Amino acid sequence: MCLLANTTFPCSQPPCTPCCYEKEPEETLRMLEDNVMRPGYYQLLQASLTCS
Amino acid sequence: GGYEHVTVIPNTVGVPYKTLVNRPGYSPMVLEMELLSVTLEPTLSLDYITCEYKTVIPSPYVKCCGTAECKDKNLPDYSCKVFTGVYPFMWGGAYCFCDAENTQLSEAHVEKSESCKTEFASAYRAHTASASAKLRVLYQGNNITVTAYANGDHAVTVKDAKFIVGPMSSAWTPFDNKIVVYKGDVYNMDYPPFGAGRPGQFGDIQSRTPESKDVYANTQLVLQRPAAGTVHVPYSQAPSGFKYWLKERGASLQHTAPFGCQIATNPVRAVNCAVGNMPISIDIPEAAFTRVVDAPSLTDMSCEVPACTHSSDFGGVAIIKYAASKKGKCAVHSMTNAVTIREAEIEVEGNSQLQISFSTALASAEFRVQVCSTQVHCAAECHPPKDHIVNYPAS
Amino acid sequence: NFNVYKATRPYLAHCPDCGEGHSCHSPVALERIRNEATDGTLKIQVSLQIGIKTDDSHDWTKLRYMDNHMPADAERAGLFVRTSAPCTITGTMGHFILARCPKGETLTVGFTDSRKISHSCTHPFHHDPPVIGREKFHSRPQHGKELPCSTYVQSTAATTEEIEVHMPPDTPDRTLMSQQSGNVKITVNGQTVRYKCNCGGSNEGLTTTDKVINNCKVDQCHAAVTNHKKWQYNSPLVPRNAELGDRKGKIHIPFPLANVTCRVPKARNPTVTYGKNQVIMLLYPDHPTLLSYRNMGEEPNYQEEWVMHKKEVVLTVPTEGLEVTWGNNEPYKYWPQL
Ligand SMILES: *[C@@H]1O[C@H](CO)[C@@H](O[C@H]2O[C@H](CO)[C@@H](O)[C@H](O)[C@H]2NC(C)=O)[C@H](O)[C@H]1NC(C)=O
Ligand SMILES: *[C@@H]1O[C@H](CO)[C@@H](O)[C@H](O)[C@H]1NC(C)=O
Repeated sequence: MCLLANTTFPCSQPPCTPCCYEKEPEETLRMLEDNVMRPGYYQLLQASLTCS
Repeated sequence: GGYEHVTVIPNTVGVPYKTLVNRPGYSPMVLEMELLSVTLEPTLSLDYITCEYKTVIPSPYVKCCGTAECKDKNLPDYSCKVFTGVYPFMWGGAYCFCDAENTQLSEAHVEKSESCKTEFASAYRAHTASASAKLRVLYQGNNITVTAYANGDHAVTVKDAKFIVGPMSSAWTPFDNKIVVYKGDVYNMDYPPFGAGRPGQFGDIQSRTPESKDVYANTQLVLQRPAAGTVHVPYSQAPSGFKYWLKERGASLQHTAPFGCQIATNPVRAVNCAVGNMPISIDIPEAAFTRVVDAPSLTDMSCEVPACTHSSDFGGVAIIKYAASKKGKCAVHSMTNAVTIREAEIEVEGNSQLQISFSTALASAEFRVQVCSTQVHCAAECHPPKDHIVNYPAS
Repeated sequence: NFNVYKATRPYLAHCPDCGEGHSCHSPVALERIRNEATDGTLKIQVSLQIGIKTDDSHDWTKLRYMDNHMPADAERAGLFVRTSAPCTITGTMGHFILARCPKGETLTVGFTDSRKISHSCTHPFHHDPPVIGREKFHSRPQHGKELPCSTYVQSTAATTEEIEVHMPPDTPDRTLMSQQSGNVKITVNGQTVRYKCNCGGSNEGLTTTDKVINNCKVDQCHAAVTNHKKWQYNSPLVPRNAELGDRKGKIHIPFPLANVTCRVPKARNPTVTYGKNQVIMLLYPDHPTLLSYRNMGEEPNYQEEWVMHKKEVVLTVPTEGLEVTWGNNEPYKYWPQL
């Protein structure tokens, strides 16, 4: 589980998907910064910076 | 249900030794024994590991038109300093609006480098050593391998013969109480205790495991005032203690150890240390022995030496003519300690002759050869060899 | 698809020597030089990004550097690494470079931009990698003795090793300010600009629109653009963001350190002659070769010497035995005849 202000969500499945960074780059980085101490950070980083 | 043969051989690897088994009322038996390897593995207790340190320096906090404040952080070698009257310059001019009222907060701490899992030295406490031996035995015309602890309380049975190796005459070890291990090299070093390392020396950074999480650090990290109009974090620190030990370490124990010790790691052990002797006990079963009456009888024996050279190897040749009562196997053994015979057993026929290879150091070799239960005198005039120094050891 | 370079960007950072010993805001600034690899390989961290274009796409023939406020494309062929002489580049990806360098006292990393202006960064770095084995050789052999050594793997894969990243600080720019008859005019140009003036009325704020400061001089004002959209390496050569606390991010890095095997050659066996309790060796080394010896008794008396040229060595062989090691060859054992 990862954190977003007051919601709690699975790290591999952020609500911004697809194109998290392309849609809103500022809020995507802020969300990633709030989850650095979390063990599932790299699962969140992978999903947020992935788009085709 | 058998006969126990007890003998003592020197603790020297690659030298075949001949032993005469004489069970009363039974034909003599010759056994060839050779030490393949002798391992001394000490019990290790890991105190800590050491490696290259990493000075973690984040972006400096430049407070424009204000005063920054240092917070006491529980980090190894944590250093914080607020510098007053700073005027830093960036690409498009001055970073701060104010001329003099600006401060720079410089912060730094020491942690393990990414290399610590790959490049590291381990500090161990070496105590009592467990001795083990690999022995080759020429038993019933076949070579058998026996691997046992040289403590005298470890029975290993191969082809129904019970083997008891040791205890070792010498309790000597090339390792001291404190040892340092780096890859394939072991060093006898009185390393600093844990929590007491010095800067720029072995143990400047000490952690318990390459992946432990807490670490001890004494690197003499001191933060300096930044250069005029420059954004950077200058500092003075003693260079890596690991990186310097790795340079000034000298020759490992593989090169410095007495008695020709070979040093191996994973686990750390002393291999083929030529020190003292090794007692060997062999419980040979009753079925292996044959009675003197049941064995062939030897009469009218004569010995001639057509060629001899006194050297470490079998430089002597002897032809023994015989008259046997029946066909069977006969054991060959030298009754003189100054001469050693290569062959342990020969096939006897009747009114035939046998050829043996022998080793001696004497120029005038007077020796007795026992073929089965009868002795024959051999007269040998051995000559010196071409080489003064040999590349292989002998008895 | 996964591209970490969409969030990150190349940057300008302090360099003590940009050429002729003069300091500058370098687009090829040196961050950290790692020399943990026993094989001599150097892992160099730079301010620019190699193998990535401005549009974030991966292209090995391209290089991305910060060109006065906006990133620009440059050629990979123009990238160079040198100490006392040029280095052999083994791998390049993002902020990292893998290089095999000769003996030196400085480390220079440079490149050629669009308008052919060569940018370089020189840092004082003592490079003299330690010898692997017992022989100081020049070229690596195909076959030889297998000895343990470490290197930085050529693999692109993002695992194990990592770096800290964060939002860049406010970039000062005096071109944003102009004089409107004799006052201060701040032109935003579709950016978020933070301004401060040494005049009354209005002198604070983060503005998304153009602002005017009446009865004020251009020298009395300070303007900076705010870049809250991208990520940058947590560099000690770049200031921290003032309007953000200890907010940080992390990204996996290429070329991590791992244990491998290094092939070492064995020096040719010397012509051996024997004597009464002594051994004579006629040594012919092609390169510096370590010669070591010890007695196989109670007193080993270890002695060592580096043989550079043609030399005859007379060694005493005791009754206990003598062990001689000539370079990377297996030790020779000698015993006197009874
Ligand atoms: C038992 O083992 C020894 C040692 O391996 C063997 O001895 C010889 O082996 C070869 C001849 O077969 C020669 O090339 C070696 O020089 C010699 N070595 C020694 C130390 O004497 C022997 O043949 C073996 N006997 C068996 C397997 O029956
Ligand atoms: C490297 O170090 C040792 C071999 O010297 C080994 O125990 C370890 O697993 C290796 N680890 C890596 C990450 O290469």
